[PDB]
Amino acid sequence: EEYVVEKILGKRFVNGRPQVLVKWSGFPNENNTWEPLENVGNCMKLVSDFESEVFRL
Amino acid sequence: EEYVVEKILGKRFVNGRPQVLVKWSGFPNENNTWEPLENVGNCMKLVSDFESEVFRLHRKAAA
Amino acid sequence: TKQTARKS
Amino acid sequence: TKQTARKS
Repeated sequence: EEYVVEKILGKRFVNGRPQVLVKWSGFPNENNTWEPLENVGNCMKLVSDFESEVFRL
Repeated sequence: EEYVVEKILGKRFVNGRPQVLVKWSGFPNENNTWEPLENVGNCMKLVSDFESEVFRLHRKAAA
Repeated sequence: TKQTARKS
Repeated sequence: TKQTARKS
């Protein structure tokens, strides 16, 4: 029920709630999906990488 | 070993990496710790609450 | 740790 | 929906 994620690409809020943009492993960008932060606890390493990147600039 | 968390209080960057401020369930504030984002995978609901709060404040400030 | 997430 | 986390 969980899929391997390759990269977190973006962050946003929809109706007040935080979401991240997910690039899935073994899938091209056309399959990328905005997921609620609640969904993404098992890839918090990648989330962290993404948040480091935007902080870097 | 994982501990039940009651609330997420804050976020910061330490050497480029994100951390959050954890209030632990059944422990007073004096026991609050800054934990790396990597560590809170199992309390994302609470993390999400915290993010929403921040967003709300930002939006109050911008309006 | 394997990096995974739910789809929704 | 049970909220847990590693300590340091």
